[PDB]
Amino acid sequence: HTISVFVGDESGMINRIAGVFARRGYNIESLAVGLNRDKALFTIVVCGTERVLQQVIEQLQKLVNVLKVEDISSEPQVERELMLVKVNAHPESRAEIMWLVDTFRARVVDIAEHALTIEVTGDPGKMIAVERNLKKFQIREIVRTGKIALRREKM
Amino acid sequence: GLLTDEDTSGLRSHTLSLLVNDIPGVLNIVTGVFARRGYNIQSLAVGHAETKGISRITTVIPATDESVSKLVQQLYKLVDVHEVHDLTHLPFSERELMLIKIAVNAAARRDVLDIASIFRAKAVDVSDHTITLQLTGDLDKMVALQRLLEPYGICEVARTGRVALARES
Amino acid sequence: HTISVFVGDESGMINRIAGVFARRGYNIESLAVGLNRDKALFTIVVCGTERVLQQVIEQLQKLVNVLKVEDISSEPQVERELMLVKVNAHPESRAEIMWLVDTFRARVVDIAEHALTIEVTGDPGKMIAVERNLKKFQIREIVRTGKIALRREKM
Amino acid sequence: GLLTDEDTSGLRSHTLSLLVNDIPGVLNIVTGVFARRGYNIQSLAVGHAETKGISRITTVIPATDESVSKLVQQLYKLVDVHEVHDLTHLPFSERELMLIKIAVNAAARRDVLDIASIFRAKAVDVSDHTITLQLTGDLDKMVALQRLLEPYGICEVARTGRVALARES
Amino acid sequence: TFISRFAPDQPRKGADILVEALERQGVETVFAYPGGASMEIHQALTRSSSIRNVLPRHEQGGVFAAEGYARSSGKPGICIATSGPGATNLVSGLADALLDSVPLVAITGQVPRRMIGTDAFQETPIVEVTRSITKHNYLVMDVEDIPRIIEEAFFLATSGRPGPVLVDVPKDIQQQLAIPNWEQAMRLPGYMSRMPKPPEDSHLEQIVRLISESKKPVLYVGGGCLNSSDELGRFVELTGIPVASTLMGLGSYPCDDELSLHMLGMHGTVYANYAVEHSDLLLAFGVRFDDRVTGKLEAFASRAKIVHIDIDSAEIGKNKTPHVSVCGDVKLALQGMNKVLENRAEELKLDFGVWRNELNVQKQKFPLSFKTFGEAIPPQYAIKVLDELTDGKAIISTGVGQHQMWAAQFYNYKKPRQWLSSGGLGAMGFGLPAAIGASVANPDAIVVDIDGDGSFIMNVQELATIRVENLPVKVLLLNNQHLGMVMQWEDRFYKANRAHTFLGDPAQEDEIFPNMLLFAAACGIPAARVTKKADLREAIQTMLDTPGPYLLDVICPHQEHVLPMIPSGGTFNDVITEGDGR
Ligand SMILES: Cc1cc2nc3c(=O)[nH]c(=O)nc-3n(C[C@H](O)[C@H](O)[C@H](O)COP(=O)(O)OP(=O)(O)OC[C@H]3O[C@@H](n4cnc5c(N)ncnc54)[C@H](O)[C@@H]3O)c2cc1C
Ligand SMILES: Cc1ncc(C[n+]2csc(CCOP(=O)(O)OP(=O)(O)O)c2C)c(N)n1
Ligand SMILES: [Mg+2]
Repeated sequence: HTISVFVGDESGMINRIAGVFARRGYNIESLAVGLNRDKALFTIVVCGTERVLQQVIEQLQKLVNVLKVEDISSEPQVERELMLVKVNAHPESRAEIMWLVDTFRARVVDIAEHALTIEVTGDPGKMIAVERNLKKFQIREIVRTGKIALRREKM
Repeated sequence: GLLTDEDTSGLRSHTLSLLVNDIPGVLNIVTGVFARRGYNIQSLAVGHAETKGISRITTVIPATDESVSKLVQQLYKLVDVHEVHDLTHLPFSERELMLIKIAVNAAARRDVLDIASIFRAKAVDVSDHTITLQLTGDLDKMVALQRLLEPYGICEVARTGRVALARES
Repeated sequence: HTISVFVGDESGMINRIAGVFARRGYNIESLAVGLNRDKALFTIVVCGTERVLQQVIEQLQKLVNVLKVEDISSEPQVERELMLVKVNAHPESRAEIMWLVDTFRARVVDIAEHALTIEVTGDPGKMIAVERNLKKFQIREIVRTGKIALRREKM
Repeated sequence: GLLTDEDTSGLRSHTLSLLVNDIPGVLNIVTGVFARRGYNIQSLAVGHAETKGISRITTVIPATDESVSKLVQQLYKLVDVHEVHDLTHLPFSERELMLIKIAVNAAARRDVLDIASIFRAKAVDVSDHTITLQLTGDLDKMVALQRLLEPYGICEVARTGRVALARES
Repeated sequence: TFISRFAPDQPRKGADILVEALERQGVETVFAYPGGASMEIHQALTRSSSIRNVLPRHEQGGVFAAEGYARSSGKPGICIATSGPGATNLVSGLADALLDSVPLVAITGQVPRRMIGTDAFQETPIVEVTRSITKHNYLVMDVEDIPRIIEEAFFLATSGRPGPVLVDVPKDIQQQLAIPNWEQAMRLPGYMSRMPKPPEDSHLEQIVRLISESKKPVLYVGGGCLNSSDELGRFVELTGIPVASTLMGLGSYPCDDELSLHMLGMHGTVYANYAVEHSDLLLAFGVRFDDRVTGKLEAFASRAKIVHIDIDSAEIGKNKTPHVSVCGDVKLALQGMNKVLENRAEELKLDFGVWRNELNVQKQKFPLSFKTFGEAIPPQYAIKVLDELTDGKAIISTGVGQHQMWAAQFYNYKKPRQWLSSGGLGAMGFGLPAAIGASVANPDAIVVDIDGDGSFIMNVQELATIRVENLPVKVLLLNNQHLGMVMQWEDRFYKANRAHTFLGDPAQEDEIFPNMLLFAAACGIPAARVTKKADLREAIQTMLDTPGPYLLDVICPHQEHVLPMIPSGGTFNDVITEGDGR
């Protein structure tokens, strides 16, 4: 139930897009978008049935700036979702987040004496692990990008 | 016309870490302000924050901090915004994944994965038609790979936009 | 506010150079130099305004032996600064410097029972991390080279 | 004339770990002694020591230890020098980074990064015009790479000079 | 204790939960255009007699009546529209109450929640249409949290910069039967983080440490003193600063005392522009510092040091950079200004007679005169005629335009909210429906009204609401057959042409168009028609004793133009000295 949108030359491209999930009342599970001077590739997962997914893949094409909408859900995708978790870096409990960032195989970008910041990347199954497994240590502030998908293309 | 373009920054390029509720339309109330304040949104990446029930939007706005002070308190005029943080005048992590499918042959795939080994890009999916990298890090390493993969048969660069937290260090 | 200097055939090349920051009264933030039989590439960061930086990039060319001075500050550089920190290797507190040298991703060249020596390398943002984050363990003697820069060259 | 030359050592090649104050001109008072004692300074790398407020200069002087004993106490005649340590007659770590930009094509960049993988050289920046390695370690691994990258299109080898601490082991 | 209309454990239609939650805030008058989709709420109204439906003749007339009841009471007014097209017609008045900072609540029905936004029938996704122009919207999806958001709406109506809250309810939500869980808290977590705390005198110290530093002060008051009944008058009783009242603040300072500067800015009184563009400390109590008062951003009192007190944090520094700025509810912080500065009443400056001497020589040298070209009634006279006859206080509504400021510069206002405006939205057609809500906010009190020749017509439908509701509106019609604002904007911008300014019929241009007598006589309302000054005091004499409503029809001269008028981005150097339409 996830959608990739490619859009064209306008400003506030998201406002056309994030409108027509709200004004259509069909909730987005997550969203992220690599905007540029004229191009942007949205990746929107919408927690709805495949019937209402069939609407919003075409109702988003009722917008004008959308160059392409492809429901990427049926494909074998690569759902990769970054999550820059800032964790309380207390060395009584930092000592196991060491491997518990090595397991998820993520860099640790900035460390303080009470705040380290990791860069967990990939499958949302692995992301909801970290959102639960590293929740057992006191989390300062999770920020996460949206799930991004692509075609595992073969012919 | 296949690939997403190069980079998502200019000179001004302020970053605002929003912190909003998990309302189903809460993105459109927030970028509704960036539109209604006449701001282009250069990059944006939403997601669920540490307290499950609220969200967190990390934006990129080309506006100087005088105009951003006309936005950070203006985004406070929204109901769902708990806080905004002008991270741009602070040191801050700037990590952004960037899924780059590249159509390559067999021998050129050798001469791509090595570049992906330079950037510590986990080549998440490969075929014979193509290979899809997945690098992560600052936007300069993002634009360096896309400046270096324009020689190769690039495909849909499904980026994700600058995600930020102000480091304490 | 950093400067790369390439100098020619003389001995005590640094004395011409380190003089004309002192006798010009414009403080060096750091310095390092790969001297040889006739060549040496200084890399000098001078904590001053861009106005006084414009002076000393040319006032260092009032020296004769300087083949080239380039203010490398405007370029996208690669500021890489080595820091051979010798840390007190007490195994009650050594046990976390393990990952806290793995995070900064540095070799550990020589270890004793009370003194290990690491080789932290790279961005001065990452170097001032170690100078603060590993300051929370008792540091024997930091030695560090100066920040070295190069052009991230494209055309 | 682009690259910095090969190596910074001769036979004599004593190393002195200075430990001076953080005076703004404190390098020039120290290499002022190497000049005024008629010593060529073969390599030097200054930096801030463990007590923030003092510096630490690691030098390379081609002088035998009789002449170095005419320098280590002579460097004590400076005011700002807290200590000098003649590390050369001790076992000592000798690590020195060496930023080597190398102009390469695409296929030759494969046949460079592998050599950089041998030396554990993190290829810190790459383009299509070039690639810039960053290796670190003893000066023999420094001169081995430059002896091996002279076959390739080398560029400004922005080294940093021998940095030392006497190991306790 | 709330008088519950029904049992507290009656699972019933959500409109019953809704209409009780309105009266549970303590409101009494709604404006409810009837519902083909908001059907139950009018039905649940009819089982109540504490709430009153003043059913409008148009929903834009309804929301302007919901404006007119709001900003003639201060109680947060409530419109009700039918879903879809009714809710599209609120979008006028919701854009008023956001720009005019008016506490409004817009209840509206929606379609069935199984049909929301499906390009359905009777639908406009107005929760997402009016996202940009309200303080908050709502799209509640359960009956049990209907009064959750309602008390949150009247929270958001009252709190901060008082904005409109469109509160939508789906048709199948009120057609879903559940129990009212009443006292649940404000699900409003981010808004409490800027729920504006009382700014203490330590924050007001660098105001009153600069009051003595102020040699040339000016009291740039506006819609933030909309609650300051006498607190601003107490403040000028403490320290004596010559006022500068804007349009939503016209009334706040009673504009008949010694410092009687009525209106400032690009269209204000020119001697209040002299009061504001000559200060060394621009003191501001609740203004939004817009373009058509500031002219230039950086030159509007460039030789001043701006202090600016607002309940709204975002307004601070939005249009105008402040020198030193303090947030906070003004009428609350004025009670924490005047009732604390009495320790400094023998310490403070009070040395403004040399600044009161500047206004006095420029009161008459910069006058409020006119041109009686023959006998064609100057409307600027006709409002000085008004307060000569309206026995002092009069709750006055206006449309917008050239006739808007004619009430501004030429009535002696005596109380805030006894005055209506659209300065922010500048809504034509706002006037006569603002007289509807004002005639239930202050029903027995004198709701006089003035409207322009188009803005009367632009919402002339709500004339029929008056006879249904017996309202004693006293509407004047400043007719000039012309788009009276922009015809001056022909002249002082570019060219003295008549490019589509002529509202009237060119076949009977000398005659009245349209016949407003036969407008009010069509809805049975008594009327008049005035062009001569002898009948001018006669007609208002017939007006203020007329049982129920009254209309009249002055004739503005169609070529009479008002000082000042600068192009946007101007100073008082670029004032116009005498601009007419001839
Ligand atoms: C064609 C036209 C020409 C005009 N020309 C002029 C002119 O020349 N000069 C002039 O002065 N006006 C003029 N106006 C009117 C002007 O547009 C508005 O009156 C003004 O912009 C809004 O009024 P305000 O800023 O004083 O108060 P408002 O904006 O209505 O509200 C007060 C402001 O302070 C704060 N505030 C709100 N509520 C409170 C509270 N309860 N407590 C404390 N603070 C609060 C709010 O942030 C608000 O922004 C003109 C209007 C029109 C349509
Ligand atoms: C619908 C609409 N159109 C245009 C305007 C701008 N505008 C305000 S007043 C006005 C002309 C004034 O005419 P009127 O309101 O009837 O009063 P008058 O000055 O003519 O007596 C115009 C063109 C507006 N606020 N609303
Ligand atoms: Mg008119």
